[PDB]
Amino acid sequence: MDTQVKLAVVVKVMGRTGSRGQVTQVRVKFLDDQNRLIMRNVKGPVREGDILTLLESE
Amino acid sequence: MRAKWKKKRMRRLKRKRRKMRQRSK
Amino acid sequence: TFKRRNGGRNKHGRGHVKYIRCSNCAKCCPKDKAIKRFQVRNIVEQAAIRDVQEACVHDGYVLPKLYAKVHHCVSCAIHAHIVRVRSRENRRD
Amino acid sequence: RGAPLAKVTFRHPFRYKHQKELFVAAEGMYTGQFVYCGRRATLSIGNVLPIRSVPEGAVVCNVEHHVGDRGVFARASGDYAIVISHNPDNGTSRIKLPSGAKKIVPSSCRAMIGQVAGGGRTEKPMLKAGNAYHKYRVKRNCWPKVRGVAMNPVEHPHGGGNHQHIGHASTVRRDAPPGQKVGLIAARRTGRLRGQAAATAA
Amino acid sequence: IFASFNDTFIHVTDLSGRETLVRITGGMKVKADRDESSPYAAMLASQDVAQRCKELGITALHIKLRATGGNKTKTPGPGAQSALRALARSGMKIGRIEDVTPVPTDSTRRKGGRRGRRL
Amino acid sequence: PFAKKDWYDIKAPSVFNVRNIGKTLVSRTQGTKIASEGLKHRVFEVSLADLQNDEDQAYRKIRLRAEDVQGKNVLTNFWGMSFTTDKLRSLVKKWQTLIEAHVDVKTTDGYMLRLFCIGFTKRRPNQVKRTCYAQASQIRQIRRKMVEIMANQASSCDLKELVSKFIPEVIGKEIEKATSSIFPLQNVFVRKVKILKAPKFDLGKLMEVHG
Amino acid sequence: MTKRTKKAGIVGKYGTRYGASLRKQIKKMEVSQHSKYFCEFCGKFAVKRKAVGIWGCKDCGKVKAGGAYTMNTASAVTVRSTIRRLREQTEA
RNA sequence: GGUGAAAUUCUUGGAUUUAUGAAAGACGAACAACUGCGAAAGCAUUUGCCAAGGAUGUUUUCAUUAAUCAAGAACGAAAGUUGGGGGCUCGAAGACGAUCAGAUACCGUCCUAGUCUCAACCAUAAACGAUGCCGACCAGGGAUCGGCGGAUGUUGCUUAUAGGACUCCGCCGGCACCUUAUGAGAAAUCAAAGUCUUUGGGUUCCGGGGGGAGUAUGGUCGCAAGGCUGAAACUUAAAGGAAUUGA
Repeated sequence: MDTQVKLAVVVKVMGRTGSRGQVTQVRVKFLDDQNRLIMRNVKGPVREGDILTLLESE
Repeated sequence: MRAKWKKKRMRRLKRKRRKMRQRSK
Repeated sequence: TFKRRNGGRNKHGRGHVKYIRCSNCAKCCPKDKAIKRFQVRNIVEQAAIRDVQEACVHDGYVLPKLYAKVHHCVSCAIHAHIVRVRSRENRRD
Repeated sequence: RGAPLAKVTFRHPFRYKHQKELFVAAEGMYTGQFVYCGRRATLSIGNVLPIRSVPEGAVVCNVEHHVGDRGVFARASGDYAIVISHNPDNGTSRIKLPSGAKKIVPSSCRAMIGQVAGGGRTEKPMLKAGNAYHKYRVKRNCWPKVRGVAMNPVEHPHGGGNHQHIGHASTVRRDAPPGQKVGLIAARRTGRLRGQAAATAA
Repeated sequence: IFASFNDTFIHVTDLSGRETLVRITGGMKVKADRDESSPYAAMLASQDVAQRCKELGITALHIKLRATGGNKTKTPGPGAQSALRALARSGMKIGRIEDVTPVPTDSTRRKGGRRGRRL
Repeated sequence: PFAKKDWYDIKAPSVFNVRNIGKTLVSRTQGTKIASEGLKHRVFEVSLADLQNDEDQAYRKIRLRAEDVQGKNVLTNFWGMSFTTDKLRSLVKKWQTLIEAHVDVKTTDGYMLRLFCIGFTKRRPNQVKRTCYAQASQIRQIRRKMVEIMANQASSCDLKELVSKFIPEVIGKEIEKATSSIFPLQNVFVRKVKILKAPKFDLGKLMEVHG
Repeated sequence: MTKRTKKAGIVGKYGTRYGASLRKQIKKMEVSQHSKYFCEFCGKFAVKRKAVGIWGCKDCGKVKAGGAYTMNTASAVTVRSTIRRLREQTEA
């Protein structure tokens, strides 16, 4: 499953190892057409309000 | 009172080494 | 050794309480030396809250939280939870 | 059986009155105490009455394996059955036996309140061969046990051999015919560990 | 009218999870789980894998058979819990009420982690 | 199996809320081990939240067992009152007393019930203490009273009357008022109830509680 | 006392024979055979072992059922108590 | 099942799971606390009975009965055990899987004795407050446990009240904390480890370098395990403590 909407805002890092700088996935919601919860992958820390393109997303 | 593992080891060996002369081997 | 007014550790006219076993390892611990921590926490999440209530009957419900005291063997608490070490004065807290 | 039966004397006349003789002894019974035998009898030790009127969880001695056979379950000393279940069940009273088996038996069947007397009899040791002899003499048993190894090969399958030994496997089949069927007959296991009482489930 | 009550049960250990599509009496209509696919072990317990399991359940219950109201009930806590619960919305499943009732600790206190489980 | 399974819509009795309970599928009513006659006495739990509408009973599930079926519409009478775990887990917070009690009672015809009752000391104006404890033998005096009071209010005309008190939990609250003169009591609920020593079905009588 | 350390009964009977474990059980149950017991009926410390499982009080003449070696038994106490409790609650 | 990762092991002999009864045996979560009681070991469901013990109160009574102890006596966790009940759970040894050159273990899985109870043994624990018992004194403060006293306080509503829970202040006796410590101490710390160099309050026990050795030997005891009592040859200059500074 998963649609494909423009952008995506990270709701909050669901955990991982971490401490400072967060290598592993994060749970994201689509910025527009909200309330679709999936796990998309990032390297590095990330904040809510951040804008990143999730082009094909899935 | 009772001390430490020195007495623990030697307790086991106390009657064993008396009986290891009847046995020998 | 003795740096403590607390004697050995939580022993005040008792010596031995009545044992709980750790959630983590199941080692016996008397209750006052156990380490209990309130984990009153939602089932959902932050994000999850929204989704459930949209697709559910009744306005929000209440959401029926999970309540658990978590029992540690001392060692277990050090690795993640609340021990961490301290500075000398604040240890009397 | 080397254990007592209380002599209870019923004496009342008529002519066809039938009376007299030995009901099985229970603990705590005394001479000159009255014994009541029947349906609506009071609940006191030594009285015999149908099992239905006895409440659940109640220790009894003697039960009937169909009415009028007089005493079948628990009769050997210091043993007793405990009536495990009833409910309002017309058909069935369930009794946990001293074997540990849970038995369906009619609710009409009589049982006597209490445990049977003379308990502890077998527990403490004889400490003579001669004490053993006297008990077995009075009952139907021939006293000394000669081992199968000690017997000749003609007399016994385990006999014979230069040295002392049982020649073959002791365990023989249950289906095996008379003469063949020797040793530990149809043993579920052997060698010394971790069994239990008869354990039915319901 | 839609009387609409039908429980789904998720049987969880920390190590792995499986979903059993039960009902109000509790007899199962169907069950399914991952491990026919590639990830095995604590990668089932994993939240990404948990979503895959959840949807497989739901799809039978609604559209095909056609019960609509449903309780989610779970047994003790995994990492998977948030993912399963969130995805019930995207299953197009309507929660009649949600109650989790994993089984409480009551002093089933024995060394082999008999107590160690529970909640 | 799915293209053979029945549908039972399960009906509550009369004295109760909303008559609808749920939807099941079983497996076709095939001769010898029919799906109807077979089961029944399984358990149906629906929260009082989904029956009274309100969330002032957001917990409290009720165990109903089926005794009779009339053509794929399965009747039920009270065979218990249950509780969530989450309700006991909330309520029971640290630093305060428990007051515990158990009851066994039968009703007119001998349907067996087990009533419970738990209670905390209630906070008083001007408290400094983070604790506020009663004094144990004092607690015990309360406990003895609870059993008597519940029994007197109860054992009247079967399930029927008592059940309709249980749902808005009237019985519990009446206790608190009288008792408070000597010692508080907080909450006080029926909590759980199982039948485990039923009389007889008495199928005639059951249909009075059905319509 | 005389040439007696502990006591015997049956230790003296044996000679060298039988053994230390074996005498423990039987010493306890043979002292019980000898043992005077108080009657429920008269209250005197009369009662003596008539036979196996049979006890008789000499003075009042009352004959009583009991254990083989001993007047009563631990098992006997348990059995009577449960029966009396069940009788008491049901009769109510 | 299981875990970090796997496997032994269990799976149409449709497990796992699910519900309902019943049986069996165990245990009293959360509540349950720098809080209680009991000589101590130790002791948490309800209720009844039975005797018991401390604290407190007392213009009741006796009038020095007291204090503390070799000997001697009672009780004394666990394990092991003697015999029954009893064996649910778990679980030395063993037997299995990984890990491991070895792994006999941690870890996983099977599981016997045993765990439980009862009558018996036993006599030991970091059986600890590592701190003898008893008495008087030297220093401020707030909690909480128990009882008592004083309030035309609160709640209670008990007919009204008294009580009781709450708030209080005073107070006997507590478990202890807190902060300073006059003072002790080697320091860490400590209202006792103070009141021993200001050297001697009463009583008792023990140590008197480290190892050997808590063994050897003898006596004593124990059912057994083994305990209790307890050396010396010979070795050797430090063993040990607390704090401090490095790594």
